[PDB]
Amino acid sequence: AAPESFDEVYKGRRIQGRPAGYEVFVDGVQLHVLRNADGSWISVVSHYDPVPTPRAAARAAVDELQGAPLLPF
Amino acid sequence: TVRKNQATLTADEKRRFVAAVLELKRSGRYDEFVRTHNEFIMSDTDSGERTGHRSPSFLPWHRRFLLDFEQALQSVDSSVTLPYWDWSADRTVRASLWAPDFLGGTGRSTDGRVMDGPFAASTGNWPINVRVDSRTYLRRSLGGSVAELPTRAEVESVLAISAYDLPPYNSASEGFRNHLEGWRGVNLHNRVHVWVGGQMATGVSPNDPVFWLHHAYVDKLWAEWQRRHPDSAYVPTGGTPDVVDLNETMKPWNTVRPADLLDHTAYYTFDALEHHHH
Ligand SMILES: [Cu+2]
Ligand SMILES: [Cu+2]
Ligand SMILES: [Cu+2]
Ligand SMILES: [Cu+2]
Ligand SMILES: [Cu+2]
Repeated sequence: AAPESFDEVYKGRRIQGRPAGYEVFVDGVQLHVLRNADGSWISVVSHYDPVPTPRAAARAAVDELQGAPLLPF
Repeated sequence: TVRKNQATLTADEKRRFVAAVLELKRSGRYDEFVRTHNEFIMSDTDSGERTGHRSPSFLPWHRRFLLDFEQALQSVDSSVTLPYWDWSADRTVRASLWAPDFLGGTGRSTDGRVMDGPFAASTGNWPINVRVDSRTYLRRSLGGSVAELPTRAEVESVLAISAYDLPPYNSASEGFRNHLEGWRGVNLHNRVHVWVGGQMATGVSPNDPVFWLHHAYVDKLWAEWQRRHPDSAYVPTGGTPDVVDLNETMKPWNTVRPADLLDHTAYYTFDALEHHHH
């Protein structure tokens, strides 16, 4: 079953998540994310490093980006 | 074709490898490798079709991907072969791999930008084109996101696992393939990607030429595992949904199966590969 949606400003950027399997956005641009069999998550900008939730993946993405806009997949 | 430990290359071999990589970049061919990898890593899922990652074909898929890349390098300079990075042995930021005459070093702390070596953005010779964000310069943070590379003892513990892979044939599996890939256990291959940081930690990880060196050593470990376990072989072997079985063909090529890629000696050998022993 689907994680809950979220909306927050993290390190000056708007991160959003919502069930779709699940979509994440950074300042309105979609961040591709994948759920692993054990329920952890990764994103295209941290693809080898599982984190527990989609919001954690969004925050890991904002940390990685260091202010840079995301490019639409 | 002999694949050599990077640490052993002569100055001439390093020169020739770097030049051939930069010519593939200049001609446009390099970036299509980056794109192919990103498409597979974004599509390969634990619950659905999976070919290049989180699945038994992780190893033959990367073997054939590296073969395509090495063949393209050889079309530029027939003397060049893919070197491998034994990250269990060459494990510090001071390894010669990371020197200015080979791949350059770690990224500066402000923006992770690599400042030296032939792939530094400042050279004008290594634009990051296939990317998931605006930044167009090679980035790395060696040892930044995870403290240490795997050790030989850790590698050995994984080499000792007798089953190639196990149901459910995904990132939750027990078995050699998933321990080498790193989703379970002490974590070998995924941890190295994380340790390099920068693009190497992302779906467009082939943007960093160390990608090839890492996967060439992962590929070597598969060969070491086979020598350790001559009685063990690829699985599954028939009728597995969403998973590439032994005699099924693999995307994107379609014209090759895992069965065709189990014996690397049809394509290249290594500088050293211990024979089966006890
Ligand atoms: Cu997708
Ligand atoms: Cu990969
Ligand atoms: Cu384990
Ligand atoms: Cu990889
Ligand atoms: Cu024996």
